[PDB]
Amino acid sequence: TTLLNPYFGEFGGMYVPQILMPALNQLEEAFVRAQKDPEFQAQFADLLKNYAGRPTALTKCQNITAGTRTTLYLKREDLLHGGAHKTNQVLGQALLAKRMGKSEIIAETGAGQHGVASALASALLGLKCRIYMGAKDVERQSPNVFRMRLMGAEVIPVHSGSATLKDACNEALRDWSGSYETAHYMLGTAAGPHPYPTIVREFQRMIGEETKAQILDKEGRLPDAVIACVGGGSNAIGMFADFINDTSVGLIGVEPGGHGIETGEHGAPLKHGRVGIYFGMKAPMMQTADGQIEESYSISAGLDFPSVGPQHAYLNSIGRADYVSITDDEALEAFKTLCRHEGIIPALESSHALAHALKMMREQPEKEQLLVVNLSGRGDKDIFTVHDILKA
Amino acid sequence: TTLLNPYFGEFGGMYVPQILMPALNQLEEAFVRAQKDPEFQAQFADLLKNYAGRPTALTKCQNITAGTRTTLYLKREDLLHGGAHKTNQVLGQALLAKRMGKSEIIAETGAGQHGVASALASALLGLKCRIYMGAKDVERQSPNVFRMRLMGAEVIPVHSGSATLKDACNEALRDWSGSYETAHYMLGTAAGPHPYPTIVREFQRMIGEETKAQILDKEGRLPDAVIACVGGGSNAIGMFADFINDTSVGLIGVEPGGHGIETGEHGAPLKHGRVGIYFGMKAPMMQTADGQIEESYSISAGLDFPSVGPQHAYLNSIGRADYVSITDDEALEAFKTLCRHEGIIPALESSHALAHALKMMREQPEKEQLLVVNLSGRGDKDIFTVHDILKA
Amino acid sequence: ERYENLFAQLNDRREGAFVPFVTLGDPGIEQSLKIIDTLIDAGADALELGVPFSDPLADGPTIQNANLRAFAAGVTPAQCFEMLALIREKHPTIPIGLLMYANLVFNNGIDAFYARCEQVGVDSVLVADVPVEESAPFRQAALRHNIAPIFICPPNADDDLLRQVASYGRGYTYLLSHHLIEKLKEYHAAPALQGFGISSPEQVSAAVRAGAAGAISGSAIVKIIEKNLASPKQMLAELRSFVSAMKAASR
Amino acid sequence: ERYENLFAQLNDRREGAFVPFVTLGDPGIEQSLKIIDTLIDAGADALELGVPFSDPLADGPTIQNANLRAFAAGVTPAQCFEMLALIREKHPTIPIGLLMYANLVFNNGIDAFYARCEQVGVDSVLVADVPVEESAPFRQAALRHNIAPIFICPPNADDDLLRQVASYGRGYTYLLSHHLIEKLKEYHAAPALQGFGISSPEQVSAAVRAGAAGAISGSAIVKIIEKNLASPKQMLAELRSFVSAMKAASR
Ligand SMILES: Cc1ncc(COP(=O)(O)O)c(CN[C@@H](CO)C(=O)O)c1O
Ligand SMILES: Cc1ncc(COP(=O)(O)O)c(CN[C@@H](CO)C(=O)O)c1O
Ligand SMILES: O=C(NCCOP(=O)(O)O)c1ccc(OC(F)(F)F)cc1
Ligand SMILES: O=C(NCCOP(=O)(O)O)c1ccc(OC(F)(F)F)cc1
Ligand code: NA
Ligand code: NA
Repeated sequence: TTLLNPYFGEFGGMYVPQILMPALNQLEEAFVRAQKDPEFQAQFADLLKNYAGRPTALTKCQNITAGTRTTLYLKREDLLHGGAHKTNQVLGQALLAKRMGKSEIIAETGAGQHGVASALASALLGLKCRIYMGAKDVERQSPNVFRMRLMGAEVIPVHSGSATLKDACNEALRDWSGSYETAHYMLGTAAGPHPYPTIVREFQRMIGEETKAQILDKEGRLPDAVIACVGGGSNAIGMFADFINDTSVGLIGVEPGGHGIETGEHGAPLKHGRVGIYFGMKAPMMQTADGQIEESYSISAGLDFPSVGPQHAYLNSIGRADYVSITDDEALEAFKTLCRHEGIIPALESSHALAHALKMMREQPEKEQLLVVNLSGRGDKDIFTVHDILKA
Repeated sequence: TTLLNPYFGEFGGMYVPQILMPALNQLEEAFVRAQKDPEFQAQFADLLKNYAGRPTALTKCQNITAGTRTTLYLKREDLLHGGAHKTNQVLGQALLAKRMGKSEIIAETGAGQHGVASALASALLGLKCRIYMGAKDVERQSPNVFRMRLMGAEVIPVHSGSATLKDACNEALRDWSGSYETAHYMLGTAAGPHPYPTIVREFQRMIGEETKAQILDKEGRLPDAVIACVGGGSNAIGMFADFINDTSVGLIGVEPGGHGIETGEHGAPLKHGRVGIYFGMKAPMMQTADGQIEESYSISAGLDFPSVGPQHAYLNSIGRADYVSITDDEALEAFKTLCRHEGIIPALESSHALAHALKMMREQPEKEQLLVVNLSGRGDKDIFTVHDILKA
Repeated sequence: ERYENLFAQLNDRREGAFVPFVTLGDPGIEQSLKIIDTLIDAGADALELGVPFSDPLADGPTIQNANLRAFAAGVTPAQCFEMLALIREKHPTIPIGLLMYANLVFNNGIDAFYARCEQVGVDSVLVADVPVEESAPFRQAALRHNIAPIFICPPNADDDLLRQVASYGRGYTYLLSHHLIEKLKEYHAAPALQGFGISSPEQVSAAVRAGAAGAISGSAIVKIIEKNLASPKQMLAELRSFVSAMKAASR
Repeated sequence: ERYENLFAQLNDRREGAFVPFVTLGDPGIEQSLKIIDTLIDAGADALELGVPFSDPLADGPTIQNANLRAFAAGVTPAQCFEMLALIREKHPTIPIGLLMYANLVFNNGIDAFYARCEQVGVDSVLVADVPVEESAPFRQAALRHNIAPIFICPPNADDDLLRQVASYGRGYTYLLSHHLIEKLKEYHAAPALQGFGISSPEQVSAAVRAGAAGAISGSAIVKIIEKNLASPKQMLAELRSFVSAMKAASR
């Protein structure tokens, strides 16, 4: 039994070894209590404002939409301390860990952005941070690995399996199964077993709440659509949440199309995968015909989660949200375009969301539409990757 | 003749070839008019808020001051779009360029931070940006050079002289002397010929204005001292400005001590140089006994300007502000300490200011003092440098 | 049915059961089939067999590598079921239990999975990542195909869970490594088999004395396999000596 | 005094003055002294000499390199003054003007600098980065030591500036490369010498026709030096041919 519904339609659940259920139940109870605690909310708000820098700006991008009837705003999570939206929820989860009397933090990371966020939050709040990262990702994310260590976190390479994010996820779970007594597993996306999809959404909900207040102030109306990239689903559900009940507002999630859906080398399980059970949840996933879990390919390291948050799968099924895909090349073009025309270097993850907004504009230039793209992070971290590519 | 005083005591002036005086006079007039134009102020405020992300947070650093009677706040210019305070004034200067009907931008840069700021501002405002950088700096700042090009700016390597910042400064002036008709020289610090020291201060003054409002709101009183690093003097005068008339508030500028003042390898002309005339101004400088201009050495690339803003030299002379120096090693320790205890990666430039605040605290642990350090920028750009060092 | 008969026969002999675990196809189909026959000939009262899975988030390093080795051999679920059919055709009474990960059971349909288990002769299925809270579809499909759904009784459990495991479990209750054993019997739970960390004969005797119907050992078994990869014969020899020792302790 | 006598003598001959510019010590002390003597023997009416400075922000590539070459030779201001003393001791009437950068004049004291100029025999000093607006201390010190302060009359100037340059300048007015020339004469300004970009004899004749007292040429001179670095003799030969040609045009 649980206090909150672990499912979003058929998706979600708590598919973890019996040994980990007490940890999940404890976390859910702590979360529910924290949500009704004015003191907890005050502390969380204080950190978000005075440490992280909230609220983040809502920038109107006038140059890129010239010659069309599209008005585009960018929610600037790239300006948040750390460089990405990941910081919002790690601060909340860190406070939850402390509320439960835990002194250690376990985190998984692929691109390293959530890892850095977990490390900085742990440094600030006096938590012993342990981070698992696929050996293959460690090798290609030396900068982030150093930042994590600089901030006092222990980075542990995972050589098992494909040595990537999914393998790091498994390692985190196996560790937590025998340490939940003193350590909290700070999951980095809106996926995994209940209560994580719910907690991450609630601790990222300020993205959409701020966007709504800001767009009403600037345009006097709600957007026609809000657009966000979808790796695990946290930045997107953070943007979508406050708009779910505003039926006139379209919710568009963008999965990575990699080299193209038809090549099989992509990371779009929601629309091109098959439902399965892994990482503690029932959700669409990248898997073989036999049922073995596969990796998600994308030029962007952050859209590597081989599955997707259960709430996104649910919103898709009932038609509330629409999901599409953007290829490596389309993301690269959007990245270059924003740099040159707005002076903003977007994360390659976020570039997928921008690329789709640009498509909506370009395909129907005379269609009047107010769009908001969630700029989940800055792309200073992708400068080298983009360089190697263009140079090639 | 001029509209405003080109001097701060004996320091300052307009020591440029006769050919460039009309450009300076035009700029001063445009600046004076812009300052009394509500429309210009509204536009500048709009960009600062909705594009750059102002106001920036004022973070209380509780972990680092544990066990002492020092309360330390960090003004978070590291959270500004671009990663440093440089963005504030480039937006203002870019608007000034447009106000004068100029379509091109000329900028000089050493570390590349001002260059990136100039490039992003030019991309946003539709200006053709040309940036001069010492060939030696271009070689060690490949990332920033690529960011500038990604944002559409033309980066021009300067091989003359020592091939560093001072040489880039000369090249910018020689270019502007024959193009001021269509191009504006966006100087990157509070130095150079009048009206630049004044314009840069005024376009950076919001740092101190915000800090005052924020500290009064949080502590109910003004700081005992505000501390900032001094390369050319822009981030420091931006912080100092609004506090100059608050006599109880100490103003402490920190110059780079490099390997130590006694080694001669430093960048502290204000307290260890000799007054001279160069780069259009009369100010203290790094120069040989014969009068040849020398370079400023520091582990931080941003504290490389071989002279210092004339207003700082003046404030020092009358005793309103005090200037000190911090060595490479002291800055490195401060950098590591902030990362590990507050989860913030500071620029190595800013680390000099933090290092002095830490010294003030550590030397007299039981002295009750409220300090504010200007965190001029983030240090993601210095990760590799710090790595190579610690690894060595 | 086979678990029922086994425990009844073991009870009439006042002895516990020793159940070894191994990954199917590790280090290869042929050698695995030989390993399994050796374990049986050595004294194994029952078998727990794992189907290679990409992300065994419930297994330590030893078994993680067993799966790695199995995959290196190209082992697939379909082949595992062919092996199971063969094993049953050779050994008609030994209880055979599978250790599965949820996606392999859910993949082509839960009912279909248990139906396949019944056709090849499997006796029980323990799905590692399916807590009692999410077990409904699984134990229902298991029961419909005469397969015993195995549940894990953790050490950090409580009365509520004990009652659930007792009413939902069949074949045997997987007791993670006394008082719980008594409670299970009080609630008519399936015979308890202690697992996790069992690597010595004394541990097997200890379990039986505590009131458990037997003990399960895997990593200790798998370690023998990995440390004799280059010596197929020696591997079997060592396996026989280990199982015989562990089995002897159950008497 | 020397400029006064020169222009008076050149006026009685209805001819303009040709003034070459070179960097002191470029490419070396010895060769520079020889270059200077060649320029004089070739027809130079006066000389404009630069003192090597670290940051010549008012010079193009050609002269930037002249300074670079001078520094490579270890040339210093003190040595430049020793050279100047020698040059004057050999040539008593030729006007000698210096092209300086403000810090070299300000370094050891402005008054001291002009006093040194007077003692070695210098006739004028043009400080590149000191506009009329900041010139007070400099022209005052110049006048106290009988040194002519040279001012630049830019093409983008106006009446106000013309009046200032006319009243503050001495020796000759440096006219950056007609109407201005007339205004200067109207305001009793020092004879005008056109500079910047003068590299051909026709330009020299053109300047004199416009009403200028002569023309100054530097880069064209320096280019001959840099293109004959490996041929000291040829360098001088070329210099002589160039100066003679440019001088001939002033007649
Ligand atoms: C800027 C940015 N935008 C988007 C995403 C995708 O995740 P989300 O779908 O949870 O929002 C990431 C994820 N990053 C994950 C997966 O690699 C991490 O461990 O750092 C990101 O860093
Ligand atoms: C974060 C940060 N903090 C401090 C400074 C020093 O300059 P300031 O004294 O003008 O404030 C710089 C300067 N950077 C100059 C000089 O190299 C540039 O061209 O980018 C900086 O980038
Ligand atoms: O029996 C199996 N374990 C073999 C491990 O070797 P050993 O340490 O001797 O049991 C075994 C049993 C249950 C299981 O799922 C979960 F972890 F969730 F409980 C995983 C492996
Ligand atoms: O006479 C000198 N110029 C030599 C350059 O060669 P040329 O092009 O032939 O004059 C000369 C004169 C003035 C000067 O300062 C400033 F630029 F500010 F006016 C710099 C060089
Ligand atoms: Na995904
Ligand atoms: Na300096």
